[PDB]
Amino acid sequence: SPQHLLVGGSGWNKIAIINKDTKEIVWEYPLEKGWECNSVAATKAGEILFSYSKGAKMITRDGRELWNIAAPAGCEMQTARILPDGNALVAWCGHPSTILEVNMKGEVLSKTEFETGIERPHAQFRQINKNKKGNYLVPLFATSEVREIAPNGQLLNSVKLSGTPFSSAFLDNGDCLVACGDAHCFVQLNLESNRIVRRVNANDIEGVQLFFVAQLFPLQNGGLYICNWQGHDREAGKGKHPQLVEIDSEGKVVWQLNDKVKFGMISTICPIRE
Ligand SMILES: [Cl-]
Repeated sequence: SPQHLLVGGSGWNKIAIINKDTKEIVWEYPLEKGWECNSVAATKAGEILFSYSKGAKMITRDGRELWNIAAPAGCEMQTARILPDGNALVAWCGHPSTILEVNMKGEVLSKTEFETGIERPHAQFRQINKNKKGNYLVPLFATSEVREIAPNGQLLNSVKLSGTPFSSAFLDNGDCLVACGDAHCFVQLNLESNRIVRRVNANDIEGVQLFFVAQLFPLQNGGLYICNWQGHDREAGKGKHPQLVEIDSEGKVVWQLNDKVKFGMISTICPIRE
């Protein structure tokens, strides 16, 4: 069947599922006043997990709520993913920053607290990830870094990047890609050395001006989805710059969503069964 894509983004008051082939929105779910969604994810079974700043929740495909976790006052729940083991990972910016692993019943499987030193929760992170050693990769806006945090909260490593790092995603070789937000680029980080292998910007790609480089989603075919979020550039609305691209392994845009009326601003994506 046609591929379907679960999407959401800051400044878009819906999450949606798009039929990739037709480019049609086939399902929406509303966000409330004050909510901000920078993370959506699907389970293999087709359930939908999202963060919304005031919390994170899991719903069925028909819209029934399974479970919800509220962020504490002034905190911002900005991470929400499904780990390879099938459990959910959610996290909130705050003091302390908090990561939870959660089962499909909404029970807490683990908890990690850490302090970033960054006063405004909004200036902390968006999408935290978990690496093969079981530590957490935390990209941070204010300080343009990625930190590696142990489950007890200990700082294990930092690398300095640029821009406003938004997310990380793993490649088959075990390296990761880090989306650098306002730097209009992403980088590849070597597993062993934790050093920058490659920096990719619009000059390395054919077919898209990169605005805020939000979630990156590696594909089995060597390709990549890039969420090209336009909320920081007043010039983006004057043009037809795609909200979402698929690039192939050579860096060419092979497919895109490009309709700022039809599609809201997208910062997060996950393939979904239907
Ligand atoms: Cl296209």
